[PDB]
Amino acid sequence: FNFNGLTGTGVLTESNKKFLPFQQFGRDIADTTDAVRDPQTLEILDITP
Amino acid sequence: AAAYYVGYLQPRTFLLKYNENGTITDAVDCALDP
Ligand SMILES: *[C@@H]1O[C@H](CO)[C@@H](O)[C@H](O)[C@H]1NC(C)=O
Repeated sequence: FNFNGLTGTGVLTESNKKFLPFQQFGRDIADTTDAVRDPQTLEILDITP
Repeated sequence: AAAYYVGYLQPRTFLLKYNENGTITDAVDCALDP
C-alpha cells in the first residue's frame, strides 16, 4: 500500500476508531502505524502484519 | 464584570495518559515533587 506517500505491507480491515479532524495516522506502543484514514472515502482502516 | 488569568510556560517533562477513545484524561509533572 501507499497511503499519502507512506508505504508498507499488511492486511487492511475496517476499524471502529474515531479520529479527530486534524489526525491522519495512529501509532502503537512500539511506534508503528496501525490505523489510517483513507484520503477519499474518509473511512478508518486497521493495518495488521 | 469579567476576569482573566495569566501564567507563563517553561520547558518541562510530562507523562500523559490516553483513554480508550484517545482523549487525554490524566498527567504527571516529572520533577515537581520527590
Ligand atoms: C469510548 O470507547 C468506548 C468503547 O471502547 C465507548 O463505549 C465510548 O462511548 C467511547 N467514548 C465516546 C465519548 O464515544
